[PDB]
Amino acid sequence: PAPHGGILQDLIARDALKKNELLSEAQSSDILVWNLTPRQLCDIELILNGGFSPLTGFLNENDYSSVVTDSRLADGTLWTIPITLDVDEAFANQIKPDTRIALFQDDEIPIAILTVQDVYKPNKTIEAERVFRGDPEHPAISYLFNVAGDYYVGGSLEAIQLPQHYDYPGLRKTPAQLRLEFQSRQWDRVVAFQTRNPMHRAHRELTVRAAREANAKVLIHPVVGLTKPGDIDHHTRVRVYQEIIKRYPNGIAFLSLLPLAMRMSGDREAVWHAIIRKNYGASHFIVGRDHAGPGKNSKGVDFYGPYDAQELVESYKHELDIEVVPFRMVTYLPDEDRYAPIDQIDTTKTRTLNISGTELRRRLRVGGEIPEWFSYPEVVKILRESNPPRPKQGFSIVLGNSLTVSREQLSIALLSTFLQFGGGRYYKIFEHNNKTELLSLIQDFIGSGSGLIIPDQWEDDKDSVVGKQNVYLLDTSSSADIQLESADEPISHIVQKVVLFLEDNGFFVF
Amino acid sequence: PAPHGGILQDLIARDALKKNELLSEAQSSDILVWNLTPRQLCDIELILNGGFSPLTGFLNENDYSSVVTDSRLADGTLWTIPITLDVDEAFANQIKPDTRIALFQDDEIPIAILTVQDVYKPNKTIEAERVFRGDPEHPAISYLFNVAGDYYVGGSLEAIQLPQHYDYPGLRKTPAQLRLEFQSRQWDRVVAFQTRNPMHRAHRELTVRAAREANAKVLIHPVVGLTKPGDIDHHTRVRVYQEIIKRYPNGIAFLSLLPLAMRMSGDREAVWHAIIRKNYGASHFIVGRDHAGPGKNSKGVDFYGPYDAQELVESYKHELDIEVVPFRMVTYLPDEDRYAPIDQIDTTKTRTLNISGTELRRRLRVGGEIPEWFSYPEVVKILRESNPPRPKQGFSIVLGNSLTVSREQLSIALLSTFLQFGGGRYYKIFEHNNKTELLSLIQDFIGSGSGLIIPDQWEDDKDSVVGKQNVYLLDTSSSADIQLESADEPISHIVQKVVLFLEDNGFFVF
Amino acid sequence: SLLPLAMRMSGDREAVWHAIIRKNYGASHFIVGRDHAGPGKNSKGVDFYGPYDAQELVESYKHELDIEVVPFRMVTYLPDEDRYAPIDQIDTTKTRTLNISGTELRRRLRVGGEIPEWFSYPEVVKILRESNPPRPKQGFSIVLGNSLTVSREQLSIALLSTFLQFGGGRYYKIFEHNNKTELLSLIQDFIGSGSGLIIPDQWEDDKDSVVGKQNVYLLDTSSSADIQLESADEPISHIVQKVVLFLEDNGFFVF
Ligand SMILES: [Ca+2]
Ligand SMILES: [Ca+2]
Ligand SMILES: [Ca+2]
Ligand SMILES: [Ca+2]
Ligand SMILES: [Ca+2]
Ligand SMILES: [Ca+2]
Ligand SMILES: [Ca+2]
Ligand SMILES: [Ca+2]
Ligand SMILES: [Mg+2]
Ligand SMILES: [Mg+2]
Ligand code: NA
Ligand code: NA
Ligand code: NA
Ligand code: NA
Ligand code: NA
Repeated sequence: PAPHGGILQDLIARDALKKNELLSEAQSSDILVWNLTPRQLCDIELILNGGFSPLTGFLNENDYSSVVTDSRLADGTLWTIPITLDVDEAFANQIKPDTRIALFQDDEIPIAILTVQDVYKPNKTIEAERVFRGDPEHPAISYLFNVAGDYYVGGSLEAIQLPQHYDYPGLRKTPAQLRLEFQSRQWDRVVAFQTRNPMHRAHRELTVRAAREANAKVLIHPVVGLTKPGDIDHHTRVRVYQEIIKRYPNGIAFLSLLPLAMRMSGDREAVWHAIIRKNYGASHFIVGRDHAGPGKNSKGVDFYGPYDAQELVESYKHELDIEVVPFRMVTYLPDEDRYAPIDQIDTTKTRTLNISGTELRRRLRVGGEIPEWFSYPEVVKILRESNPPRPKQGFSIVLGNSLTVSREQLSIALLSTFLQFGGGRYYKIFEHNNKTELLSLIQDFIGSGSGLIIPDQWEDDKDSVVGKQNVYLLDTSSSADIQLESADEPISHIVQKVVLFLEDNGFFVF
Repeated sequence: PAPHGGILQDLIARDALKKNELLSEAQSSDILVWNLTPRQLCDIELILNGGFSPLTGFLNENDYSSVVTDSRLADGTLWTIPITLDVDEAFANQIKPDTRIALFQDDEIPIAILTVQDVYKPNKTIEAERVFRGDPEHPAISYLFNVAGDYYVGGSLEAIQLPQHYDYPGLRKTPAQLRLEFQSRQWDRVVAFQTRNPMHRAHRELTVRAAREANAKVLIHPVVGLTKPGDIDHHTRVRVYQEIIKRYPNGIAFLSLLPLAMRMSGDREAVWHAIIRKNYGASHFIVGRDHAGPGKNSKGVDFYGPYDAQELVESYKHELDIEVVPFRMVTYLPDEDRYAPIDQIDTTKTRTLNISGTELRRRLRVGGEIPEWFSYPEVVKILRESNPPRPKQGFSIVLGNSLTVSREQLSIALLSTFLQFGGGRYYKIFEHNNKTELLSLIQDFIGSGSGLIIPDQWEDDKDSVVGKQNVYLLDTSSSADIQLESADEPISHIVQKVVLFLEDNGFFVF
Repeated sequence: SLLPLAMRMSGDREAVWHAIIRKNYGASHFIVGRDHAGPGKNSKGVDFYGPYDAQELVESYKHELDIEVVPFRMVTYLPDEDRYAPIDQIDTTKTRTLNISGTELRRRLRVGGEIPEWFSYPEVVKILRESNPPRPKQGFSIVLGNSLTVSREQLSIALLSTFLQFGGGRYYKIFEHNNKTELLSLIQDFIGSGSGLIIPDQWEDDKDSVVGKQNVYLLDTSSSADIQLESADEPISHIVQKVVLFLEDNGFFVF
């Protein structure tokens, strides 16, 4: 269909003949420079390549206010997520309307020149409530208060280049490029599938069925910009998508990566997704159950209703100009060796099988079997490599402050003891001396599968520097992961406590 | 047989009732303390447990001179390797005869009190020549000049405790303990096998044949103290011995670890080994081809003749009091599915198979098959775990000084590129800022299988801090491992050069 | 030994006839099954014969048959005891049993599913799979219905080129029968050989009897079509996709 607003705002194309000129200006000594943050880089790529058509810059207060309260740009164009350039006061103060500033990536690569229209301090309390529903635990609200700048700079953009990416050069198609890929294949009906997770057998099945019903080709369009905290890394996911696209009938599907920064904003995000896929050339779009939903908060309540997304999108159906295809999740029928829509089974007493996210996680943690009816083996293999089981995981044992036994001797005893076991894990007594440059390497060694023996705790104000995954405290305190009977417990007894704790937790298998 | 000199000089036993007293003295504030070096700890353990009977301390100049020139202690007792306490001038100066000094381990554990008899500066030139044959490349000569102290302190020892070891508590039998293990089994004929390497099928076969011919039981007595530079680590080797001892007929063999610091001194060392095994309770000993030989020097010449060891030991046969069993290395006969003594085959046209050390190393490097006729599969599995193949090895790419392209961008491009590949290797851009505490971690990450991207070289006087294994220099210089066509070669071309170099060297497999 | 008999599927009377024939062939004893020689149930689901009619008729003639009839004791598998036991001797005491019906066996052979050794010897199963290959190895025909107004030559060519992309080893052919019996009768021969035929036009109705219906699918707008077209002039690329996805859904193509 036609881009949202009618014209694809591909600014790279629009400004092609101004590239040298804009680059020189961006590099002039007198121009103010703002280094884009990771989320701003995702957003600016989508504005610059027309993925956010009709947007041609970051929203000034006029459009922003209208999006916050009315889900529309000031001119009435449907638009549910505010895209703004958030900066701190020190920068906002040296800015005024008409000022032209250079926007860089990594303080080295000029990306665009922004012509300032306005500078404002938005009420982040109202934004959180009106756009993200108010729950302080909502990923977007957490970001909005703890990470985002307090000042928004509205303005028009002129393109120099899209944010630099060295991985997957072939798969990161812009809207113009994707439309040409579809055109060269004579594809005029394409149904897009959104995802920020690995794809299992059920997803392959549901997308092929969607294609069959809409008489459309398939576009697997995963998000590789920012997704939900804790999600599988995009490199692992892309490997999974590259593997699964090979399981579709030849010529039915195309894989392209979307550098979007999701807000995990449920229904409003679903509408935003529909618009973006339309800009990218899709004729149809699948809106999932709890689409773009961040789950439940700490008290167990849903941030969004499971069908809020499908209902909001349905309310705007007459002006979206992209067909939404009903979501028919499928499940496996052992006795029939096939998959069927969950809305069509049971009631007649029919056996079904499924593996939840929690169960999948468990199996990967213990190195357990994962059935081919659930996920293609080549996909499972990829997931195991990126998320190895306990016998292959790294860890750290921290000698707590309470210890009065020799820390040097206890560290040496632990190292010598661990070196007896087979397995191939690399071990090291690691002294950080409370230095950030050393503390930040702890998770790097753990991520490499190594076992670190840390002779002393770091100061509390350094905690934030060390991730807590697989880090265990050996101490007398009740908070200790491995509790000592006493501060001067004999070294040989301490060693045994540690070895048995590690075995009980799967790090050692005998 | 009886210990060398007639009495087992087990000083731990002799001084049992003086332990508290010696410990208190060792901890007194006025006593001089010497912290034992790694080799001195191996030597003192053997003196203290009677393994070096008749020695009861470190050799004074009188005994030392006699050992150097006559291969005997001043009283005429056969003894071929000088065992002395080497210290630096600053320490030797505050010493005089009769002074009692405490000898510690790790500056914390009191090991013994030494009553000084003399302090002297030996002629390391004559020692190197008379004892180790003079080749500056001999492991012992290298140690003697670059590591050993220039002053020797002769003196009698009183024991507090043997050097502390937290690994393999069960297998480190002292001479008294080993003799009791043999006695409890009624073993009065025992043939000892020396080794500092993994044991393959040929070694199991040769030791069982030795047992059959000498009507003796088998003692596998591997060295776990100091061995030849570059040898497989003792933890890996001990795992191999524990696995292979299970392939002997039940009740025929016993495994015990020897904390000896070898000098790699060929024939003289072979004689020293015979004496030590006699002290440990063995009735027979196997002297190998090029026994305890460090190989060939840089010019390809042998440090020792292949039969020098067997001949020197034979010359002392009438006073050693331990029977030397002829070395009959075996080889595999495919067509007969059995092993036979190499001195009994061929001439009659007989097919044989063998795998050299170089070939074994190659196979482990590429992940190639290693036949069960050569080595038990459970042993091979252990060796692969400790020495993983290239696709599982870590590495570092160092951006050379010549580079004028952005180091930040090139590092980021390499990381993103590497993250595309499967495999499970962990990657990190590692900034050392020429700090020793960071530089020393490079081989730790490589040892954990990780891939480091290092944006700049360290200063030359820091080279010694970073091992060179799997560290590759990307630069324009002809010395570069990955040579750049020019200092400003485009980043995408540089990335491809690096990826293809890594693939060609086996780190990436597609 | 093989018996060249033409059964009538005549249940009880046939069972008696069978007893006489086996006696002629030299047997001293004969087993009369449950619903022996029974053709099953009719269209309304009623049995042509009672399950024990055969055993009862034969029993009524026992004194003049001169061949001993041995009681039929069908057995079933007891997983927990790794053995087989007479079904008339199990259960009641809560005993787990396993069995595979004819319908289930047929299903498994159609999808290429596992068939347990406790049910049938693997060498027997292998033979059955060879003679009754699973869907990815079965032949088929797609018939371009009379309703189509798109080019039949182009649509046939598009289907052939499309099918040739897929792996598998199936042989494909655009097959013109021109309503000739000598060609029509070969359709099931190609299907039986595992081949995929693309037939550009339907044959006349009075020729239907010449072509078996197994694995023959009609692409047409009519509600009777196996693969229903949205319209008579649906674009060729959309028609091709409908056909490929129908074939995949029915197991002929596996990706
Ligand atoms: Ca703030
Ligand atoms: Ca819910
Ligand atoms: Ca205490
Ligand atoms: Ca010196
Ligand atoms: Ca030689
Ligand atoms: Ca140049
Ligand atoms: Ca019935
Ligand atoms: Ca029409
Ligand atoms: Mg980009
Ligand atoms: Mg010790
Ligand atoms: Na920088
Ligand atoms: Na709701
Ligand atoms: Na210390
Ligand atoms: Na010689
Ligand atoms: Na009846």
